[PDB]
Amino acid sequence: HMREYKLVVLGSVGVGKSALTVQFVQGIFVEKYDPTIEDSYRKQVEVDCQQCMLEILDTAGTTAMRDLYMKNGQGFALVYSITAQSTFNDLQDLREQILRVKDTEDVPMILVGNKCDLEDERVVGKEQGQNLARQWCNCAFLESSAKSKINVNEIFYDLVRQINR
Amino acid sequence: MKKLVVKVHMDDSSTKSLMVDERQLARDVLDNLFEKTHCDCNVDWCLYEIYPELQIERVFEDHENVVEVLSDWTRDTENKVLFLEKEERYAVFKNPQNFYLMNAKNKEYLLEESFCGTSIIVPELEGALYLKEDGKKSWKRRYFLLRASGIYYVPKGKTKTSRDLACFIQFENVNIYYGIQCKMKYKAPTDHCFVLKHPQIQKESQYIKYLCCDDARTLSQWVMGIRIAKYGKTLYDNYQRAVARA
Ligand SMILES: Nc1nc2c(ncn2[C@@H]2O[C@H](COP(=O)(O)OP(=O)(O)OP(=O)(O)O)[C@@H](O)[C@H]2O)c(=O)[nH]1
Ligand SMILES: [Mg+2]
Repeated sequence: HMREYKLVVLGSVGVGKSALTVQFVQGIFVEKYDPTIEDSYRKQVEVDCQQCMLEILDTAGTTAMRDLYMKNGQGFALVYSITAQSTFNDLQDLREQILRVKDTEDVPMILVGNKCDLEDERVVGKEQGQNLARQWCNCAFLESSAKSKINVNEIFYDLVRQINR
Repeated sequence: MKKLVVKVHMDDSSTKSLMVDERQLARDVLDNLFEKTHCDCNVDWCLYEIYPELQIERVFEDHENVVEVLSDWTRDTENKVLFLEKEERYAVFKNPQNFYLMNAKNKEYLLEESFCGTSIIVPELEGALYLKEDGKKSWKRRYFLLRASGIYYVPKGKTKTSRDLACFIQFENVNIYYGIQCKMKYKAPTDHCFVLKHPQIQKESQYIKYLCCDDARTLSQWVMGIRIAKYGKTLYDNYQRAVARA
């Protein structure tokens, strides 16, 4: 049997959690904004020559319900928007929650600076993300675009690789 | 305004949680799901409710109020709403000649006659079905007749009428569901079973009626026929509304 991977996409409202997930799963860019309550997806992918079943939880941007998916989740994508400084600042608290709930520091994680196609609206320079990754003991870090498809697959594949290690 | 979070399950076990207010019809939830799932929007897509305890299931009709249907569910319910393709749901509108016992022109004439006149015409369906005895793994073959208002039968000793046909059940009082695993559970002669139950009933009850059919075709005929009788012109309008989105 192929291994199953429970992945959780986290971050503040409007950063592109849903857009990244739908681009990855269905190859469609979601232009219309509708705030998520909870969406889940199942997709079979090949990672390092092996078939993998990915269970992806696309979470609400804005309790006990948060604790549960952190307890259950195996890998976490912490997403901010490069166009919104506050969404970047919000991520420290999310990380702290995860590590506390998991009761460990070694949790599969990736820092994702989304909307990298909107270069003219950039507020969060790539060096901020790199510095945060450094603070988090060399946490995986990528800049992505759900619209252009840049580094979309890489987000989820990297989490699988971290879970495998 | 009453709001309800409804977790919708897809066939691949993916899910979408939607905020559904008290004014939403199944039609509205479907329109939302068409947008969110990026599906092909064909007329077979529907909301489908499953009752794991009773092991029954049915399509929502598109005009049904979603919050109202779910209001009957218990606090710790196992029931689920699914988003699935069910090609039987509008079978009469694609192939009316299969129920009213053909080219496009004559199909259209048949639907005009059956749905677009002063009153609907229900298929002239009758036949034997097996009726489960209350609380027993026992079945009795009986002859039933479909009418606009309900299912009828000829009282023991008397025959074809007129105002002497006794009513078995009135459709205003029940929803119609598929019965699952009735052969294993209740010794139904086949697994081609339909169930008539008041919407409120969520657990075993003498008032749930179990009907078993000799074959799949008979089941299809009765489920479609009963839905026509119960929902009438509304079902036709639902179909026209669905075609417009396809
Ligand atoms: N230009 C551009 N727009 C994006 C990108 N990703 C998301 N968006 C847009 O940003 C808006 C919000 O995206 P969502 O994916 O719905 O945001 P979210 O993080 O899921 O928001 P919540 O579910 O409310 O937490 C939508 O209008 C998207 O089309 C991207 O990479 N580039
Ligand atoms: Mg979202």
